[PDB]
Amino acid sequence: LEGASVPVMSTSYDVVVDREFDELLQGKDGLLVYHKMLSDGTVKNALNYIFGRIRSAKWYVEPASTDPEDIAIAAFIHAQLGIDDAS
Amino acid sequence: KRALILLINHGLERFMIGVPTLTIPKSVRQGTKQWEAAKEIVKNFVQKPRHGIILPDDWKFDTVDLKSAMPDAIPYLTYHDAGIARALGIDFNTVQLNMGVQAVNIGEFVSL
Repeated sequence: LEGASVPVMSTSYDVVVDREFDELLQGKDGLLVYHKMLSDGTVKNALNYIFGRIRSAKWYVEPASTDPEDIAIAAFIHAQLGIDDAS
Repeated sequence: KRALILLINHGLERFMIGVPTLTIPKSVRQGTKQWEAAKEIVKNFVQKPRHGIILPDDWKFDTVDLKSAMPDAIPYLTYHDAGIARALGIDFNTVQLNMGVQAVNIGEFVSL
């Protein structure tokens, strides 16, 4: 084939514009509501539990193959990220 | 929680001793001996509720009938206390707030 002749189209319709239909949550005004919901006990509790459980996932870099070049670049980007806590 | 504690402190003074009311004729005005006697009757109803009430045949001593029982504000107190302890991110067993709700069966891979 030549290539993608089909563009990435919007999710918009006459009322629903960019995955949203409420005018209060339409533009950056929805970001105000999303920021004000951080003042909830339930919301902040669930976010603290979920994000703390993400931060203790025991991540590890998996290389491509057993070749020493793949292990070398895997240890390289492991040193770049620092999966072990500090660097 | 603080506003609800002050509402309970204003509500118990009504529902536990009862606010007194007293109707006198218009002949008695302020600063008179009958006015001081009515003050003494109300103060004795509040403070020393054993001297009793002795009235002339015109005065009608009464308590103001609120005509409703006091609503139970204990669930609202436990709700806001649960809100505080939930916002702090701690279970209700370590801080002593487990009140009639079920204990944790197995839990998840970790706790809260």
